[PDB]
Amino acid sequence: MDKNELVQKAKLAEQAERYDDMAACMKSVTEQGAELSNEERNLLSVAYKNVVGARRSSWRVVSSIEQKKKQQMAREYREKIETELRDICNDVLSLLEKFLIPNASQASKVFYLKMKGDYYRYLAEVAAGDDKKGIVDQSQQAYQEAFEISKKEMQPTHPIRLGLALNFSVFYYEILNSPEKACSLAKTAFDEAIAELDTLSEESYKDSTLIMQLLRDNLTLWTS
Amino acid sequence: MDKNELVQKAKLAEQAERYDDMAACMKSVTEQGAELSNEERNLLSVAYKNVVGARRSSWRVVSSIEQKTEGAEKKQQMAREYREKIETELRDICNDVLSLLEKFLIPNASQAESKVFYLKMKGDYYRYLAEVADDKKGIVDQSQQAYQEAFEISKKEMQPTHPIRLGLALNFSVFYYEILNSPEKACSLAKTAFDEAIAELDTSYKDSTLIMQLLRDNLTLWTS
Amino acid sequence: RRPESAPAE
Amino acid sequence: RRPESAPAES
Repeated sequence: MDKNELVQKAKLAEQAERYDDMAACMKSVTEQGAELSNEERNLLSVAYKNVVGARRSSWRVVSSIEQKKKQQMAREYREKIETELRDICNDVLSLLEKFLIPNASQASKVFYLKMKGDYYRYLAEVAAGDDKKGIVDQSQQAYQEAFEISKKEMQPTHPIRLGLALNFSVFYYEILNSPEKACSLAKTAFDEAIAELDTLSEESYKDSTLIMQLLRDNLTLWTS
Repeated sequence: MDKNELVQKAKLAEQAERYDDMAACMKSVTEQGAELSNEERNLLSVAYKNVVGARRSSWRVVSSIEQKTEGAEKKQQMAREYREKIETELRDICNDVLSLLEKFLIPNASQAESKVFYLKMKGDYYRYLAEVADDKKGIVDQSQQAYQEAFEISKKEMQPTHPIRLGLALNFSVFYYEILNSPEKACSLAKTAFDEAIAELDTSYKDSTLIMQLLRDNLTLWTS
Repeated sequence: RRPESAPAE
Repeated sequence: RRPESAPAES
């Protein structure tokens, strides 16, 4: 199908909150092999974040219940939701590895690296045995790559740079049990954004300040 | 076809907000032939109200988009076709529930409570078809006919403060207002239901105040 | 403005 | 008590 058709259909789905339809559109677009526009990048991001978001939410409820036929029912329901979660993550991580990251021609890089970090972090939330160590290392490596590029190429107020720090902070806190590092990374990103608030443009303003608020909320929670 | 298993799973599905799963479970507590407790029918109702509710929400959104394209033919046609797809889902969900009501739930009802509950439910699911429907007259007539019978029964066999009684008056009044474009009748139906309940409350209980409050809220809307 | 209908009890 | 992460779009 035509890129333009798929993109218009994705935008319709987004408004309708039909994220499975939305992600199906954006998977097909990405698979055409051309670089995504900024608009298409956000479409992809929103669609997959809500598709996996649903499973994340459900998984947290059911595993909390498991932690309290029998307990078995919960366990089996948890495992089915897990399967779904992982297949969504595995799709995203395949799209990033097969198309998006290799053809990102601008500092796009990032994002897709951030995204790679996030979907591996979502796998790490649920990973149990053999492969968890590898999953967590992939998540760390992608975030670090993205982090290093972002420091070279973007102001400290740039929305994708702040969003990356935020998520990387959460990775350190939640996946790597590294609350010192999480707080230091959050605090630095926040303070550097403040110091250089004069660099924040009108078109980025609202997003960057919302992420700044989120950095501040986590820092509060982690020090509380 | 496990029995109480299918119900505890319906309950897990509810807590997980996986309403498609929940509705498959409850539908099997129904396609068997046995009748339903107060709990199990509320489960059926919750599952299906959320399943149809998602299509209802999306359907309103794409129809609005289909009306607001600035004669953008290609955008409008794509919006029309998507609404048609959502419309098929929505109609199939209604048809399912109406099938369970017609073949299993209404025939096995017994107590007036349940007959009024199910007939109200039948009113509801035909109303939702009326929202999107040359088969319009007919769908609208089945809705009316089911609400009327439920109303007649409720008048004779239920206290005015009964929440099933109130919820039927509320939804029947909505049917008049929204589907039959009959504000005066809708207001008279809700006002009378409210008036009889409040008089009883000096002369059926936990949720009486909640539904009464929805009647008063609509009454405020319609008369301002 | 749409009216409110009954909740699923 | 779970922390916040970044919004989906930039």
